[PDB]
Amino acid sequence: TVRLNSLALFDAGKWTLKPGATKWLVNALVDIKAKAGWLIVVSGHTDNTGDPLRNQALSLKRAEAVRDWMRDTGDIPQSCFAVQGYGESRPVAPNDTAEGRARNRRVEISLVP
Repeated sequence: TVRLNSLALFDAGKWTLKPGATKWLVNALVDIKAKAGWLIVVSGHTDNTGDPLRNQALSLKRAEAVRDWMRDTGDIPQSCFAVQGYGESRPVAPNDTAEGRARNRRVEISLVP
């Protein structure tokens, strides 16, 4: 069970959740509340645009922002989460295309059935 949240959670270059994000975070929290028993793995990813070191750092900061919301706004213990940043290292689509690049800019939430 993997929930893919596009980066329409943050403004360009930012790792602070933008006001509009709440709508997508709440549907993700409903799915989390169903399968909270096991590990909630929050993984951050970017495309290849920019520096790979900076993009790895940014992807982790974005994954931490999503966990913080789930933890504080969703009232789930810190212990229930695993957060990771992958940068440009795990693409879903190839980065040779703008459509591909857009698909890679995401924060994923992994749950077990």
